[PDB]
Amino acid sequence: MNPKSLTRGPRDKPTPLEELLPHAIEFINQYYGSFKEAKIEEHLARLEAVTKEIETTGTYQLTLDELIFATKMAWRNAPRCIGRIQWSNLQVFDARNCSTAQEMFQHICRHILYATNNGNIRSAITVFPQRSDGKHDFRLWNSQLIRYAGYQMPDGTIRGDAATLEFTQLCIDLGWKPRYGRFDVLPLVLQADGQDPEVFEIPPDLVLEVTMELGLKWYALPAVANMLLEVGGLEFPACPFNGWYMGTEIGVVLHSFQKQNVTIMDHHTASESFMKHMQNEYVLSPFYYYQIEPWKTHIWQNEH
Ligand code: HEM
Ligand SMILES: COc1ccc(CCNC(=O)C[C@@H]2CN(c3cc(C)nc(-n4ccnc4)n3)CCN2C(=O)C(C)C)cc1
Repeated sequence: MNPKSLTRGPRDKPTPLEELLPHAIEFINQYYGSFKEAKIEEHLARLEAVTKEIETTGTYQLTLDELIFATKMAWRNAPRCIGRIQWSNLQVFDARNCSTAQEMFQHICRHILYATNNGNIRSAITVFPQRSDGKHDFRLWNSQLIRYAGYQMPDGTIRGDAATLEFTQLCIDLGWKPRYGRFDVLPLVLQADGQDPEVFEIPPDLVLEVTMELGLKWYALPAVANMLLEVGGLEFPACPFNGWYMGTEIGVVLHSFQKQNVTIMDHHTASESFMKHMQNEYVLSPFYYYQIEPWKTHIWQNEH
């Protein structure tokens, strides 16, 4: 067998033009091929523009329409995503002009607000600046936009999310005030332009939770924070996205989500979202890759 790696690692230098150009050309072909018989002359013109931009600047910028197409095709190309059947239902937020961590935080607040929609969940992706030389990466160090902290007990058992024990310690190490509950929402840890990450508490009013029906509960919004979007040889190492829950196992239910009017992929929702998708009809690439946990690769500039 010849599987590919599902992981795309860091770089220390810009992608070589000899490697970048063929990938860009192939993506430009995929995009204009989505029109099939139209736009031959526009296709060729974009090819020339992209090629001269790469030759002059070492890289290129996607148009907004190309970016939107890319995020949706990468979604379509996600092997295990059940949601991908309605891939046209995706809202894109273009944050490619973002420069600071504070600005990242505001983009993410907007994303969480839009996607949560008081429970009527909408799928969205926010795209931060593409990798340049690999020394100025944007990254969310979180695995999810919303997730509970995990604390190790003296007996070896975990309080909270057992899967986040390491990340939770990192937050504490970064100065995050360690509460000790079973449902403490982790802070956003945000890296801008390759700098050391900064810690931002998520405004509590932005976190919608479903109370189970006892003591249990969970967050309504499943958002993956840590993957990298690849398209036309370009890499976007910060591109958080969300859908809604499957419900078959959230980790804490099907009644409680439905009761509090929080979207899950039940039969009604499956049918309606596919219906909405269908109405929009009026090496895989692009692709979402996993990355190496950034605290394992980051070179600390301040380390205080
Ligand atoms: C609208 C609701 C959505 C639902 C119900 C949904 C559901 C799922 C489920 C059940 C998984 C599989 C987990 C596993 O078995 O490993 C998954 C994986 C994934 N989803 Fe979604 N998803 C949705 C939206 C999205 C969106 C909006 C994107 C991105 C634009 C997306 C990208 C992915 C990716 C990249 C994976 C991992 C794929 C892999 O590793 O094979 N999903 N999703
Ligand atoms: C909303 O869809 C679901 C996502 C996660 C779950 C729980 C199962 N958990 C996982 O699969 C763990 C992670 C996180 N994971 C998540 C987690 C969250 C909160 N959300 C998503 N997701 C949202 C939209 N698409 C995917 N995906 C992706 C799959 N994961 C992997 O480790 C694969 C590499 C095997 C149920 C439904």
